[PDB]
Amino acid sequence: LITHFRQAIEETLPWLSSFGADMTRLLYSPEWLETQQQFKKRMAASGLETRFDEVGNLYGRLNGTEYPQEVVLSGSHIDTVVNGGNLDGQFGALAAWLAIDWLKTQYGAPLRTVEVVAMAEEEGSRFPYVFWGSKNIFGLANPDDVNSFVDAMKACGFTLPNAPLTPRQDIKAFVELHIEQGCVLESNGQSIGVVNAIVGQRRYTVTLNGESNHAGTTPMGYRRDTVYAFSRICHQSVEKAKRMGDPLVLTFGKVEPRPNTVNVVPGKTTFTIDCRHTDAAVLRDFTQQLENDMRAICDEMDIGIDIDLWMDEEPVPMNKELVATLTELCEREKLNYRVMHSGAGHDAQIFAPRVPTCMIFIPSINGISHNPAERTNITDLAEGVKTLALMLYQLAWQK
Amino acid sequence: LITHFRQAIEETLPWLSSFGADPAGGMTRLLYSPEWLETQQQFKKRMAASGLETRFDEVGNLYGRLNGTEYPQEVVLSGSHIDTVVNGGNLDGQFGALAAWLAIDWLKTQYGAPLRTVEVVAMAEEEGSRFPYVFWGSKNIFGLANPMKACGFTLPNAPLTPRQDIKAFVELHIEQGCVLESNGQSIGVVNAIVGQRRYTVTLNGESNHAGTTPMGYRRDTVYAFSRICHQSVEKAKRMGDPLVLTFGKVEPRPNTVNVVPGKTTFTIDCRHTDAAVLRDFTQQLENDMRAICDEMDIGIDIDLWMDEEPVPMNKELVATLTELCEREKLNYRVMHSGAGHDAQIFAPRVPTCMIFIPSINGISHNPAERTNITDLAEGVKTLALMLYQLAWQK
Repeated sequence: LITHFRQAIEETLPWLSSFGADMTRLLYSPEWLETQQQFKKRMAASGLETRFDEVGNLYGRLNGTEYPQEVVLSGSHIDTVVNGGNLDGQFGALAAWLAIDWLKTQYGAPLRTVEVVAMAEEEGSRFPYVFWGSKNIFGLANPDDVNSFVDAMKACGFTLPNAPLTPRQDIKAFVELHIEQGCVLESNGQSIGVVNAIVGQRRYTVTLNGESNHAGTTPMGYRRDTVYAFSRICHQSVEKAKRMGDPLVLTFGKVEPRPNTVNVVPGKTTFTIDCRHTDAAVLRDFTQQLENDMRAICDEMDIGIDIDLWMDEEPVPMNKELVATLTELCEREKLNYRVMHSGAGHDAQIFAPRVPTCMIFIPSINGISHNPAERTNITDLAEGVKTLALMLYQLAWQK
Repeated sequence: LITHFRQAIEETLPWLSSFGADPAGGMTRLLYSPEWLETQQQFKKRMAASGLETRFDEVGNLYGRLNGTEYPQEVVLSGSHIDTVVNGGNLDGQFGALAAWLAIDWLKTQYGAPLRTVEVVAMAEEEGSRFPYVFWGSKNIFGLANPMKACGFTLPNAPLTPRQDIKAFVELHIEQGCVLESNGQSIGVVNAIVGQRRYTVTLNGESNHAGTTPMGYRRDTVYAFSRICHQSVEKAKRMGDPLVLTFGKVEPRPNTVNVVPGKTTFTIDCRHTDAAVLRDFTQQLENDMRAICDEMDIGIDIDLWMDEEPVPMNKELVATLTELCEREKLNYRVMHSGAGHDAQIFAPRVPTCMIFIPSINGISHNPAERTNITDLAEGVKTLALMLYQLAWQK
């Protein structure tokens, strides 16, 4: 079976992957449109009832025999970052079509409707808006939020309405298969990850203001080094972070000292912070423990600071029943899995609070993603498509 | 006498500091091309407007000599760079050449021709902010500058002959710092010039997604830096003055909020008066850095590009100035020069010393410079005294 999908992937991945090379493919672009048409074409061919909604999401739908009004959804976004890979997103939609097609031509029609979905867009590429696909599905969009977006959208045969769409309410389940984008699975030697939650995020822009002096003619006790200060903050905080241990992650990815010259004591320093955790309390209590440590450190060496918490998003937990059922099949079907979480946001996070959802991770070699070097061993892709085939069966082909 | 010079400066300094004023803020003289030349001309006039045998040399320095009876071939030089940076100046360099002239003038008219020849100089550039060269003025003076025309000068076909007549050089500067200032002191007896060291350490870790990659699997090149700065600094701090350690330039990569930086190139600037103490500290740092990285599996790359040894001032020239500060109830302050001046390329050839005037809030080079008008007069005074003790002394 894994050998069966390995062929299936091996012959379909390069196919769909051929729509937007140099992999790009952004929201409402020619490639975007063409890609959706070639998928819808083949989806239709294989026996599915394809369609687009007002925003451009693409659907499969193999109608169920007993609960046609109950949909067990599966898919991922089809747009990529400029020079990203062909596995992030795009693959999860492919997988969904492949599992369903095999199940279709194997146990016959489901006893409740199954539906593949190639969502419009996730991870904001082209326009200043993210999740224009999964958000419209639940009417969270509001056209009054968005090269004219309307023109791009209209060029592809779409028109943003004058108000939010009607939130779908026939979705009984949603499962997203996504590459990890990390290195936990690859490192631990595991193939499938049962993600029980999606991390929450906080992001800051903190400015340090001391005094820019001479590096030689200024004694060390007359100084107000803003880069020494940052060092103290970063060094000291990351300690507390690691002590806290997983799933907590902390970053100081960007730093801008001014003037930024060897023989001048930096007087100002604008730096950032990226903290993520699966528990909103741990996340908030911690980031605030940090905010206190920083200003404590600054009132002390007489440096003024501005803390700007511009991004603050709450964690989102995958559905418990669906996770169990998964894990149970990752057992009932002897597999090499690891119940883990997601340090990245996905379309599955928009689904979760509305309909029960769960994700399935496949390793990512070198945690590369949103980069042309992202790959995954094909038999691992096969595993992920096989694990997704097995699950959808549990949800739609079983009463 | 302080409020005598206080009127001299208050009169001379405002008009002298006018040639090359920047309406955009501060002062911009800068080497050779116009605005600099005009200044070298009017400072030659008021010089010639005295028994000063004003002249130039092969590249552009300006002199003014008060020939003396008995040892007229022994020169006592005084002055400082006439150039300045894009914005600011006003007291940097310039005030040294102006003090020397007002100190010689007053002294010469109020004491007649000296034993040894006294000389004032307005050297052409130092710390130059226009072309990739520094000390082009004093270097040529001692034939050290291995090879303008629009200003009327043709650079030599070979290194000029070294001056072999300067009996003692004395440079009066603005400290460019805040030590004298924050001590309620006016004079500084520069005993030595700090011997700088500068590195360009490059850190190579690994860029990773800020959330999908766990903490144990990371190789943060900014966490690395944070550990290296906050460790070495608390070290320099306890080593105590006059040691100074400074990480002024950092540059992580990709250096964006949600990507762990997999590379960070930072800089180091460590200074100290004793060469042995400098070397030792900075040697240990390299060890500390090299240890912290090999620990968190990050590759370093320590590039030590500037390795300058300390330039002490003539020990004798320093005692005569210190006792000079004794006879007079002078509020001096024996200290070291945290920066380099023309006096550092003189010192190794002719006995030399430096007098320090307190400075702003350490503010220097930029237009916000200023030293209390009565502290300046104190300087031009003590300079006038010392020179008297070197060309008029029996």
